[PDB]
Amino acid sequence: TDRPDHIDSRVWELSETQEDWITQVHGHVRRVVECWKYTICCLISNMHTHRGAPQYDVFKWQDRSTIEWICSKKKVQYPERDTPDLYDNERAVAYKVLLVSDLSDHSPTSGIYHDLAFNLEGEAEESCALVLRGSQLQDIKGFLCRALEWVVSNNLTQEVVETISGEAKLQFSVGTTFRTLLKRDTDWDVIPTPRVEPNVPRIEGRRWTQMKKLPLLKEKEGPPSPWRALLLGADSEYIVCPPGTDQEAISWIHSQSEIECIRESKSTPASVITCLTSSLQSFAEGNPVRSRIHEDIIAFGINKKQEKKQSASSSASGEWKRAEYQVEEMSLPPWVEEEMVLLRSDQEDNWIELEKNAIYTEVDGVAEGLVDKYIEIVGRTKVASVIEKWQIAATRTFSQLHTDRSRITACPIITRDPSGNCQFWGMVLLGPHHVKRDTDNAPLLIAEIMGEDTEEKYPKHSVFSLKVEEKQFLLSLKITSFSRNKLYTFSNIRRVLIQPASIYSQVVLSRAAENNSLNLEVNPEIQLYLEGAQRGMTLYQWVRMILCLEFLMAIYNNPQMEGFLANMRRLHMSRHAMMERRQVFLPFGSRPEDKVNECIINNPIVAYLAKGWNSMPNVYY
Amino acid sequence: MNLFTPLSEINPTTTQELLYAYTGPAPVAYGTRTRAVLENIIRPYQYFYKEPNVQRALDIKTGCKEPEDINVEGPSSGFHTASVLKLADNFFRKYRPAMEKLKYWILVKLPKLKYAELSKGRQTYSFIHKRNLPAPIALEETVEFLEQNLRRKIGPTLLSYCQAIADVMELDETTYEGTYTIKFSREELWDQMRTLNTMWKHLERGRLNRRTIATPSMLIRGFVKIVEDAAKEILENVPTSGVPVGGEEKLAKLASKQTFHTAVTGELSGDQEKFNECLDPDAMRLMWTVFLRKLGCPDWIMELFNIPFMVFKSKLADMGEGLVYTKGKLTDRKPLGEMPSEFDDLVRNVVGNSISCRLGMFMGMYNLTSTLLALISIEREELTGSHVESSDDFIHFFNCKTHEEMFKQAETLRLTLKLVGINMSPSKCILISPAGIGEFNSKFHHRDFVGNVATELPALVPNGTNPMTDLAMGLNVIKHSVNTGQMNLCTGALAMRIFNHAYKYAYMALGVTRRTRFMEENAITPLLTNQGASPVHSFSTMHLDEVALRRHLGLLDEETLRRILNPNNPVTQIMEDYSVPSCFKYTLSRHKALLNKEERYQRVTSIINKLFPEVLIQEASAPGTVRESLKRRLELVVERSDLDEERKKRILSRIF
Amino acid sequence: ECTLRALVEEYNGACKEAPKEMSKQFTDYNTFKRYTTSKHAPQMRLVYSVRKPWPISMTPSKEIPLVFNGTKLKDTRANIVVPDYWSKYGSQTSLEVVNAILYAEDLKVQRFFSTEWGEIRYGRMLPFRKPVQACPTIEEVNPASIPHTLLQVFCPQYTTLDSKRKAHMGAVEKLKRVMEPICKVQTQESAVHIARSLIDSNKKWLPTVVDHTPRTAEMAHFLCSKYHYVHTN
RNA sequence: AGAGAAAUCAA
RNA sequence: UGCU
Repeated sequence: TDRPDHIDSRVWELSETQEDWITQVHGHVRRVVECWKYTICCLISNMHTHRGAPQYDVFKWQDRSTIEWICSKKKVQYPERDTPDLYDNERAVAYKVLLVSDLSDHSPTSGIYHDLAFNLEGEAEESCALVLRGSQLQDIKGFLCRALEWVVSNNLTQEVVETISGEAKLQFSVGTTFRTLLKRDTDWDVIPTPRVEPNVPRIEGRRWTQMKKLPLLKEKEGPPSPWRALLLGADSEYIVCPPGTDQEAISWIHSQSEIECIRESKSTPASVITCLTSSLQSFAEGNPVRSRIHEDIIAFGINKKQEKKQSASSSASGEWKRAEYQVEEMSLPPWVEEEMVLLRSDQEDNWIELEKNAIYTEVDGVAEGLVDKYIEIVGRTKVASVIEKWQIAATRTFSQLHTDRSRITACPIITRDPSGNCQFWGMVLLGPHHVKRDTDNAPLLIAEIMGEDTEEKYPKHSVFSLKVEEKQFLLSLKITSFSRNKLYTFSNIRRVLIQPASIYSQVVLSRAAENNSLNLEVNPEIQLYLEGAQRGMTLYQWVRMILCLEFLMAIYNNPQMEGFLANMRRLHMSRHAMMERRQVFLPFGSRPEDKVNECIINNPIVAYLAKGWNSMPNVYY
Repeated sequence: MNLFTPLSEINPTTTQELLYAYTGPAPVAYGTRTRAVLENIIRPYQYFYKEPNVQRALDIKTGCKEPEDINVEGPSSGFHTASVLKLADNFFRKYRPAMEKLKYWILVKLPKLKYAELSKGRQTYSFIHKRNLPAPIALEETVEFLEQNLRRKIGPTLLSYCQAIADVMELDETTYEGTYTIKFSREELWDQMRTLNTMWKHLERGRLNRRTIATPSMLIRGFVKIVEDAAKEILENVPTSGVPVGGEEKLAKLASKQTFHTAVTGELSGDQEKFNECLDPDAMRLMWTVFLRKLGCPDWIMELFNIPFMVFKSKLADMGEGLVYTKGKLTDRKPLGEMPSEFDDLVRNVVGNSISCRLGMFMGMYNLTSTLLALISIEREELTGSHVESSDDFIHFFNCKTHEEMFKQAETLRLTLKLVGINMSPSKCILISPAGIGEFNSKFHHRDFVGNVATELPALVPNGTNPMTDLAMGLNVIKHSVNTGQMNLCTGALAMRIFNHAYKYAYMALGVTRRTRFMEENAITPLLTNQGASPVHSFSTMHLDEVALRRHLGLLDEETLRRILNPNNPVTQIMEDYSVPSCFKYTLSRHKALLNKEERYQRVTSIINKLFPEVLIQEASAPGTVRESLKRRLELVVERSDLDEERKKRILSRIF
Repeated sequence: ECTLRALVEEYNGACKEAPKEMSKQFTDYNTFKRYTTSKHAPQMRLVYSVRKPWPISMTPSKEIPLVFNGTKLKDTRANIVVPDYWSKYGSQTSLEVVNAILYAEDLKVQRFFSTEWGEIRYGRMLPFRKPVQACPTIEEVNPASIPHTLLQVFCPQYTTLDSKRKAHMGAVEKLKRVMEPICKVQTQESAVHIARSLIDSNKKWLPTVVDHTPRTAEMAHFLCSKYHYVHTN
């Protein structure tokens, strides 16, 4: 590692990077040999001038672009590896310093450049001696003999000789101290060489059992699941408002409205209606963001962490034990089928207004026609209106959840029909949100219009009576803290249309493939297991229910739903296999339903899917 | 669920994509990972023996076990040594061309690997600041640490980096002086090298329970990179590997091969239960050693390939913030050992906040090497079928003559994977005897058709930055989705329309907005999609830039064309952008001891970017430091200028 | 030229301000080219960033601050409507500038509107994906020789004899003729990106029912599918 | 309160 | 403060 005393520090520093010495056989020796060659080049090219220019310029151990520049001016070019060490301007010839232990082997290396062979002990080859001046020979001899006692002082002889003999070889070295560290947690050496004789033992295994009947998913028991989604969904309604901006509609509603509670829940106190009215007034006077009132503490849970922690500390009793978290088991609520029916109800408006893309090829026309017909199928539906409401609400909630405001913000859920009339779906109420992480929950006070009131379906929503020009509507009011990522992903709820579109598109294109002409009007008969028996139904209705069920699976998405679907994909595949009159075999300890039954706890749509699966034939024979 | 099972005109497998949750929040993991990581660590000790004997099982250094110790009923952790030797020999004997490519990689491509590619990695725990950092920052920290401790300059090659890591370990004391100096011992540096930083795996789908992911340290990432490049080189040439290159043609071809009618077919689609926590690093050591020995590779190659797994056997997995303990309503965060729990067996392995774990592995590491361990097992004379392996998911094809012999082959497949520590899930593996219905990775196979089904829906939203680049990004993502078979005519066009609507809204151009109301009040007619005009793209036009289309169809005319593409515009003055520089190609407006270092590195990058025009086309390969290289290039570029020599020396006089 | 003194002064400033930084190895550039403490994605914040009162950061130039009550300059940051102001009542450039500022885009567009399409006919075809060249190139250039071709095109002086040898001749001269106007109008990074995109032969997995030429392989998301196939010229 | 699901948010 |  230390620099030899006979080599200048500049040459050593230049050598430090010129080649990778540490990963080569016999390191710290090839570097010294190359330093010797560079020193020879420097001594030959030392303060010698010809035609007003230096006689020798060294093409070695310097930036390559300089070599190409100098060679370009000299009408010569050299590739990378046979690069001459130095070039003589007086004679217009190039040389490479090439040390050899033996001098008898003249061995002209190449015709591109001549060689300057100087042995280790000092004597030069006859050609290189007769082509160079006396002083160069003498001082190269001095440098080489000095290197000679440097070698013999630390007996570098044989490895220097083999360095001269041939090209470098790459090696990797593991030390003795690292080797002991490496073997602390293993029974073998660095290179494992077990003494066992290679063989494959014949282990006795079990048998493969056929799935003669499809598994039956376990329907759970307990209180019916409430409606835990962010918004009402199928039970949502809108209030028609005169055309104008959002502030105009809010002003109209606030001016013509009377509020009276009809059902007050313990989860959402009826006293938080003051916050909603104050925010309506604020957003009607042109200030979306308003100050904090006393009821906001209860409405948004201000300082609820500290007081609950204090209560827990005061009520502390017993001994520390490992945390046991319990997820309450719930059964299938009866309102899932009601939501399925209501979400399929036909609306007057299209509720899906997406700008048509351009058309240039005949292929583009087919795709646009299919998309337009799909929009016609699932557009004039309640589920489309709920999707639009969710899109608007999530976007308006997310756009105001970017700073760290400590004051209440108003995000009305207002949509506009093609005529221009505003539609009051509801309202979202941001609380003080000092959010720092995308996972953190932001307090909200969701106020929105019901269509029907059911205490069992909405145990936490407070119901109020609203009078708007001789028309009465219900008004939801629920306290909910909802995260940033969920609001972001619900701001793109329109992506749910892809899967029903995929199914409809594949059906239409299968018809197009079976015949030799696209139709775009085909509405075939889809056979399904409806109410246990097998009754067919039309494609337009089937796609319409698929959209509603996918929307419910999207707004109700959690570890339970994703685990249920992931572990039910293989059972769906097995059912298809048995439909094709095929045999399904399983290994010894195989209980596929156990992977699914663990995901059925309290999710309403997981329970609904499980009931739908159970209402299907178990054996196909 | 009966709605997702059509009985006519369309297959239940064709409606398989309805069983997904594209739209909807992906679950996020909350709180400590300590319980999850301790559960992951305890599994290899639980299933090492037929009966749970964790306390005695916490004495095994090499996971070698006798054949009668293998659990044929439940999961089995560990491997049979002679089985590994024979299976590796069989995997070498067949697929010999695949191993020939490995020889060329070792002899030619391996020495040319640079450690700069280590900066293109995940977040890496830094032993200097004891905190997660981006990969380039940790890489330069470690390189500087080695330079200060080894009194030498680290070579650009990856082999040089690994050699530096090897030699730094024999030093009794190591320092990182430089205002900020911290000491290390050989044991402390060894522990830091062994330490595996673990964190929750976020935004993961298809699971009820959250898993954790462990990442290596920069002291071992070079060795891991070498081994994984070798594993990828092998796997890219074997027919049985379902890695990103194999998943395209292998499954589709296996779904299209004809079979003799008298023969008996069969597909086994399944998942490997407890894949990460059952394999032992010594099995990979032994397989790699057999591979290198049968290639005639030198001993230093063997040592280089063996160091990563040997360090893995000494891993100190980071538990995390501790276990959760309750005293009624309040909760506390407590480490393992302070109070009794269900992981009291592993208390003796607690080293500081980390825990020792010899048996078993962790996810996020040695993904490709684990695939190799699952393919040497298939190399048996009884197993005459076709196998495709991709990490913990696999599909197998049986071509037999009798059902009994098919079941014998299936059981042989189940047990041969157990000889190396790979237990397929009993409740997740399904065998279809008559013909082809199966699933692999994300694809779903039915008869001659294989249909790729996406796990995550493409983000049909602008990716930020500017309208011109993210419009192209969205169109390219939709095109990629269509090309993979996930989408088609109508689905692709609908995704295009949804993305276009979100694009027009995301730049405040839909409805009555301030920008919009500005356009019709200044008589600024809209010409571009981001301006709210009609869309110029179509399904057949996802690969074309907007402005060229609008010029060709005569939308941007000519006068507006000159003005928007003027290079001297006030507003203005990277992998597949393919967008023109225009006025709409703008940008938006957005431990502390590192910021100045970032700015210094950025300025040195800027000076290199201009003086060296060749540093963008290829990688910087030139001996010397930045100072001398830049100075010599400045001198060279000045001396080649058209200026006379007196101006040349005038310019050179001010260089210092 | 003033560029030489600009480089000299920037070099002196870098040496003065960053002593230790300049002492790093030149080959470390591939490591510290990406040194940044910045990491999901701006896609989750773009909707609010655009609606920020002063979203666009604009360099000082000649822009009117108030037009029809515009308040579009605060003296820096700009307004979201100044790109649209730069589309009418602004400054124009030469026709050659706009013709050369985009060349590969024009080539891709013209190839689209130059091929007649037959009658699309549907069937039960099963498409299998082969790796085919992504887009047509001006000349057939091997993937290994693309960096050397770019080196010859952009910086011939900073090359080496064997770099010239393993560089595909012929394509270099055409790349020069087509990139001479583009280089002077756009940045060097943009120029090299466009040039490589012109010469890159990247094999990408694409649906395939019949053998695809690069011209056909460029446009494949709509020519063939599992239910339809239209035959080109 | 609440969101939520094996443990966090309610700075 | 205006995405069907």
